[PDB]
Amino acid sequence: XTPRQARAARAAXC
Ligand SMILES: *Cc1cccc(-c2cccc(C*)c2)c1
Repeated sequence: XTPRQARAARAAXC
């Protein structure tokens, strides 16, 4: 994946 999940993952490095 969702818009949040994708950004959250990006912010973490996943
Ligand atoms: C595509 C996806 C599915 C589940 C969880 C995540 C995710 C979200 C935040 C951080 C990380 C490392 C992974 C992504």
